[PDB]
Amino acid sequence: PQRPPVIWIGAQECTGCTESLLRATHPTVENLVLETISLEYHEVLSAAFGHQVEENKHNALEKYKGQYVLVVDGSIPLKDNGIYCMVAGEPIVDHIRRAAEGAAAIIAIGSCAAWGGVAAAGVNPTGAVGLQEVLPGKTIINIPGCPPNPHNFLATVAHIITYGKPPKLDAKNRPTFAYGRLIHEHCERRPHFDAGRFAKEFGDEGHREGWCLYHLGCKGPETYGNCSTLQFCDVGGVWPVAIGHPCYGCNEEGIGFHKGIHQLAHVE
Amino acid sequence: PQRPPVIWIGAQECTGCTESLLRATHPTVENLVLETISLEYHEVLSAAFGHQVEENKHNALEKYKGQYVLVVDGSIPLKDNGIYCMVAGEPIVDHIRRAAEGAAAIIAIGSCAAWGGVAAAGVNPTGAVGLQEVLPGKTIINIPGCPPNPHNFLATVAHIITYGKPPKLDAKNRPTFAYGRLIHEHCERRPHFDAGRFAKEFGDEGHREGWCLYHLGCKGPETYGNCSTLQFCDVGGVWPVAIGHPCYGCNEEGIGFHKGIHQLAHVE
Amino acid sequence: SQRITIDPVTRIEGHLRIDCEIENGVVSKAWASGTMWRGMEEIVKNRDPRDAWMIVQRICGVCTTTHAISSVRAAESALNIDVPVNAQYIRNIILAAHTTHDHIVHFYQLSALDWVDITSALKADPAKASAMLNGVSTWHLNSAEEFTKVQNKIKDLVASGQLGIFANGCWGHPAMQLPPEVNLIAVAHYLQALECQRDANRVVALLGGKTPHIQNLAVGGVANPINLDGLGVLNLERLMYIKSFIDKLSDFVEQVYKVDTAVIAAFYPEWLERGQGAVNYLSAPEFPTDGKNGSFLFPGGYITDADLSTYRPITSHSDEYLIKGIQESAKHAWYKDEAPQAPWEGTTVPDYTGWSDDGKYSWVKAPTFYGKTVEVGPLANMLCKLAAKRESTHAKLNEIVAIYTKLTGKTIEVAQLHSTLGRIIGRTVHCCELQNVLQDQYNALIVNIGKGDHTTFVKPDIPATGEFKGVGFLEAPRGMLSHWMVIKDGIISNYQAVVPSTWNSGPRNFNDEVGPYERSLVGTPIADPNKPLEVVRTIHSFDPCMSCAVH
Amino acid sequence: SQRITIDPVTRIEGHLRIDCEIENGVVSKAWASGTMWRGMEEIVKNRDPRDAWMIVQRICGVCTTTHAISSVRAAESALNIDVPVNAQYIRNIILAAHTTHDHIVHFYQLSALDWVDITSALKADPAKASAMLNGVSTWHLNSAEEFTKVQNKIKDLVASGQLGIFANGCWGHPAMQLPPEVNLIAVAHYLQALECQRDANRVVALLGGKTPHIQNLAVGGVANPINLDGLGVLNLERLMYIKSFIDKLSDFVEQVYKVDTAVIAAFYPEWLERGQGAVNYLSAPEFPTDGKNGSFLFPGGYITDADLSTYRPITSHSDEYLIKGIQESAKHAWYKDEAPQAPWEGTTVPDYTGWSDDGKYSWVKAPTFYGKTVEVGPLANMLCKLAAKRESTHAKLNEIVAIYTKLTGKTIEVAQLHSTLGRIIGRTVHCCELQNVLQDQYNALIVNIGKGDHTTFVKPDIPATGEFKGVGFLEAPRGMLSHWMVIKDGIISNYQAVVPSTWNSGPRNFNDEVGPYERSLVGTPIADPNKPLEVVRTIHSFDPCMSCAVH
Ligand code: SF4
Ligand code: SF4
Ligand code: F3S
Ligand code: F3S
Ligand SMILES: [Mg+2]
Ligand SMILES: [Mg+2]
Repeated sequence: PQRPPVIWIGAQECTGCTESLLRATHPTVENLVLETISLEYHEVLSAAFGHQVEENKHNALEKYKGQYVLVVDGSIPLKDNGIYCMVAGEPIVDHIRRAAEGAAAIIAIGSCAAWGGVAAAGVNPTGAVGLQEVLPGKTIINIPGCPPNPHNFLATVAHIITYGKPPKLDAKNRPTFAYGRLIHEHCERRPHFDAGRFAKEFGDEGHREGWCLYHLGCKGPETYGNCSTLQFCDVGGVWPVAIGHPCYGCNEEGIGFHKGIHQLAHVE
Repeated sequence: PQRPPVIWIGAQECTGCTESLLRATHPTVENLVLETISLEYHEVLSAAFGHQVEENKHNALEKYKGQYVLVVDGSIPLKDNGIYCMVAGEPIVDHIRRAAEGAAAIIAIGSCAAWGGVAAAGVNPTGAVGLQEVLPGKTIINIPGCPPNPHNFLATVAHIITYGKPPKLDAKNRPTFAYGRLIHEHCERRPHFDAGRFAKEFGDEGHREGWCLYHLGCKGPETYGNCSTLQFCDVGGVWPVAIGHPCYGCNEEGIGFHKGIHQLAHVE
Repeated sequence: SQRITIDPVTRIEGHLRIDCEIENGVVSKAWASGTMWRGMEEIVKNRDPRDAWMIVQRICGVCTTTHAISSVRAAESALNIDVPVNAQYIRNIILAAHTTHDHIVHFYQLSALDWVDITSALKADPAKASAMLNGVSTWHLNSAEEFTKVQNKIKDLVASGQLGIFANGCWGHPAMQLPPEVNLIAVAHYLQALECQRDANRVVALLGGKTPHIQNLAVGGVANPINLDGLGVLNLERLMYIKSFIDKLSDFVEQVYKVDTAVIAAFYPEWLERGQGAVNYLSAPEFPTDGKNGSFLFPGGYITDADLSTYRPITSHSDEYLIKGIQESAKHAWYKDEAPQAPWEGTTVPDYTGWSDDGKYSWVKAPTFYGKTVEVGPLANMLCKLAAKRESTHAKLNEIVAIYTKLTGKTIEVAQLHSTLGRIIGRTVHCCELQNVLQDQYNALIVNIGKGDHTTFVKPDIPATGEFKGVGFLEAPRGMLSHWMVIKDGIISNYQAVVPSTWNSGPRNFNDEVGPYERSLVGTPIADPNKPLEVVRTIHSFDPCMSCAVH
Repeated sequence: SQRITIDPVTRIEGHLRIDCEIENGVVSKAWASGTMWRGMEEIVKNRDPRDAWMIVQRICGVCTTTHAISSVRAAESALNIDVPVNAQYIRNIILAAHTTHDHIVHFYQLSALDWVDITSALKADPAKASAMLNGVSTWHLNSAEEFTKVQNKIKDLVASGQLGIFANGCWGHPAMQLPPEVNLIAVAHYLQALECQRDANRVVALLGGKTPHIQNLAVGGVANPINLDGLGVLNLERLMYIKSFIDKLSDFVEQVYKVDTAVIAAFYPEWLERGQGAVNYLSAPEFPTDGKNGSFLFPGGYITDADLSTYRPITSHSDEYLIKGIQESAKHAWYKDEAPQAPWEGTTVPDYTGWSDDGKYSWVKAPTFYGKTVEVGPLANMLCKLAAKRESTHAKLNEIVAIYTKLTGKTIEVAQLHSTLGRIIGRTVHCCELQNVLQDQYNALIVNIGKGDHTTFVKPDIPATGEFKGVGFLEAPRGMLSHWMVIKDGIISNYQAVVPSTWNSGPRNFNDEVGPYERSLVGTPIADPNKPLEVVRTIHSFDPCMSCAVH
């Protein structure tokens, strides 16, 4: 059988979202590219470089027109006519809008593409914005996180492939299976919260008893995600709060990279 | 280099506790038996049978007198002078009392050996009792559950080997690292419990949103264990309530095998 | 007439005692004895019918899942419940994946060291061992370098003088016939099997909530909440995880386990010529795929007089012919009531009198089917499938025989399947065919969810008054299992389990006919009555489980 | 005369453009351009010093962990914090396990397809390929059967007509010199590598809380709670789990990765004679093992004139000699202030001017050490360790050389290490030695916890007024990393990162000396100017990361 085509474009990315694929187990990255999809364009992995790699994109854009899913990784810098991210001599926005026109679906992977992320934080030096702002006439599937659990992305494209449509989305176009609930509304330390059992400093008695981390600045109460349940890396018991550190709100616009680590959830 | 000796005795067991070792990953069984300990006696796995294997037991008992950890798996039937469990023509209670005399440490693995478990429930046809009742005046480490996560046992043994003493125990002699807290006081559905979001029947709306299982009979409120955190099988996200079914209380005496699945727990 | 006792028989589940009379170097008569009893049937009595499965699952943790599913099937039968098809898909996947772990562990961990000498493996040339597999298997872990690493682990084990559970095995026994090289091959495969069986149990865990002892069932269906778009429930992401482990099983089963089965046979051809347990065989059909508890993927039935032409198919778990024939007798077991009992009217009143060759000598009841003693298990289910002309089973058996032929120049007739090795071959065939039920049922579950069906549960209506009888059949790793529930006024008034190792390990019945284990031992040659490897070999072929047999 | 542009350079992290002038089929002059900028330095400005590490970790996700640890080390420097030794053990285990994953992925996933032709692998004889490795490696996954499975997967991929990431690569290019069999070998190892790197990251995950982007650090130590007897925290069970994955790393590293480095060298001997990037080398010492931020397992230092005898050891991250030498210049980069700046006084104000051969042409600053340009990374760290007469490094290098000599009968002198293959060799040696770092620190951690020390965090005292300067060094996978933080009145007034790929990919500096990528390319032969594989080969040897270089 012919495998569904995927075109991946990195803008202002740290490559964390690609790297997440390397931790995946269902599918593993090798099974992904050899069995479940055809990764037609991805600069981190591609044998071809320079002129040959751009040949590959234009070839895939035409051959698989109307059929590929377009994945954008990273924020898009709008300041100074797009010059803060230039590949093959053109602004990344240009590459992205051209690809978007032939796309069967469009996924913004990571908080940066989803809503600007870290690169759009603070004074936002480059005028970085999220994918939806760049592609306003198109519906964009947002899969935020810095980076998300890779399966939030993989199961989303699997749904499209297996069932011929995107998974159910919330108001911010995030798949409900991964982002439908606040981390706090499904967190295993909530009883400690209820009881007022709080860690005050790392290494204190409470902390060493696995108590709630609200007062270390946990942002679980205002961050939508599946970090407490799906967690990370498929080994069991691995997410930031479980290893001893508060949620930073990396999934969530206005929270991650805006609020201080130790700033409380109820403090703006 | 010499590996610490372990003698494993099965009384009224279902072999689930031995089987739990086959799911283990740190260490895997083969690493356990080749590298970590020397398993001096275990009927399910021993190459030798009958007279040969009883000789093996006798040899190890005197050779490693004062050094082996004794693991007992299963309840011990005291009714009718011990005849409901006979190996090599003798009551298992006798084998157990003999092996306990030269033990460096004694471990009751599984709820049966820890407090009587399933075999002692209802009318208790065989007068089955736990290891502590059979061995008064001996310190017994209880690792309850039916079966427990094998690492509840493995990390207990490893603590003994590495640090020369048992791990910290609670009032019922259960290791605090695995049994120190109610499941309900560290459960990820607690926010749903707090809010009044309950599954009322398998397959209903709440159930299919992963809401709290209290009203389906979850015994989380009255059982100590690490099922919600360590969970099972090291693949991530796998314990009974995560897959959609109430805790039954299999760890806790007077709970599992006594209360109905759908009977409600007392909440502290 | 020399008398030997083997107690305990190791590398089985639970507590088995085997006695033999030996005359002229050959066992002439045998006794099988289950030496531990718990009274599990009495323990579940007087509870809500919904509670039984969680309790009665604890009959055994080797064949975990098995009593659990048979228990809910029995309650469902009593209450006339049609199981939601999604719930069948889920039960099927769990059963098949569990059984793949079960069979692999039985062949390697429980059985291999009957036929394999580890001290001989020390003498092997790894390069020679690897080379003799060329064109025999495509397995990627048969290199000389793999075999050397395995060999060094054994060398190191030996060097420590702590052989542990490998100590004092039957190394050097005259009945050990493998060359040093294939001994090493088998040890390497023994170790590889542990990885495969763990993957099988990862599939079980993701649906069951853990294993040993799943916790995802209910009378009425399963407790898995199907919702592709739900957080914390059975969504596409979890389904993909389950599939990922299903895909890892087949290669080992096809390229190692299937191949080792024919190799063992090639070096032990007379074991195709002894070990016959019975002339009658029963299996239940298994893996229902409709919304009415039927449409099984695997057929079952009844064969008599070792004659496949007598095959009577059984295609329904409600077959009255099947239901009405089953009885158990305690004439030679330590129970009070001795006449044959239909399980719905069964009793289990302990009556220990100690050992008597002519009287009572086991805690195992002796089942019959319309008075006949029958062997159950993978040989029985293979024979039924063959007689049903199931092409898949013939094709799979023939694959094994072809390997045997390539190695020996000989073939294997259906007549030689009535033996210690045929029984082992039936189990390997079963394991191979289950890989396709895993693929099939996963895909069916995926497509059904796609059609919009997320139903997993039907709520049982248990009337507060009246009497209801139900029987749950299941074709377990070790054979046809059945749970028999009587409900009176909303509670369990009677509960009886008739378990496959009950059929096989049962003592002499009401007319003094020996059970399959006992029959299979007659004619077993004995080179050394102090080290009766040959009886342990035949007994293991039945995959004994004594917590199952006795409960 | 002839000018080519490679844009994008592929199989690296981030956005890199490389221009070359070609004379007589040989590149005569080169330009390296980082073409994407985010301004991560300005983004962290004006925040609590404790916030920095979570934010600047996002400079890069390929070399995750690195910017995080350097950032806390800089704040700790500013505040004179002695890091609890337990936090050191944990930081070290994370760094070493991450770097294992990182190097593996660089050799195979990022670099191998420069040297390996997949279409030639299809033509290979699997048995011949497997036989070639007899006596060369003891790896258990080099069987002809393994290689057949791999070949079939490539075969199926090409057959489908969707080559994906393998489409339109340099297949059949004249610089491809491996025979079919070695191509197949490398592809098999490429696939096997993916498992090993996953195992390395599971170590990282269990301590960091996830990867990419760990979340267990603090200014003052780590957020892991050590308590052997506690539920939900870092107990003995979690520690055993970590160890289980640590133990799974060394075999692939020693028996596969280390071996392949030599066989690539065997078929590409000239690549020991081109690609030299510099005559000066810098590395920081790494893996502190005491409670005063010192006692490093790995030594650092500075070498000039490609002469190991000039080696000036650096054994403290507080060494003023190291701190005083470092400056950066944007004379030829897209920033306003052009004169060399010390990082504490560093500025980063964008001045994009477009491309100019003689002017500005990159977002990467050009760093210098006492005015000199210097190569950083595994070649640098290996040379320093060799100059330090570190026995482990010489022995590990010698193991690689011996395999090469076994294959070629030739040898490799330290002079030949100043090259594209020498740089690759340095990376392999680093990965190899790091496996002993993992074991050492795991054990040190276990023994320290058993002494009763469970301290992991010292709270920082951050004065609400006053100025404080700190620098955090870290020997990253791609070379010496430094984060420079100025605190003024409780908040960050300046923040500058000088990243290893900044050193290597830097444009012409204030004295117009070219950067290491730029120098390395001069003299590279080009068989086809439209497909400059040879350039890509030398550039990849530096393991470029442009998010890192530019931030
Ligand atoms: S840790 Fe964070 S998410 Fe979990 S309960 Fe406390 S505050 Fe809520
Ligand atoms: S009742 Fe059971 S499910 Fe609900 S919160 Fe307590 S433990 Fe979790
Ligand atoms: S910081 Fe991010 S990864 Fe999850 S735990 Fe919080 S949303
Ligand atoms: S039934 Fe048992 S396994 Fe844990 S979830 Fe409840 S204690
Ligand atoms: Mg019964
Ligand atoms: Mg900088």
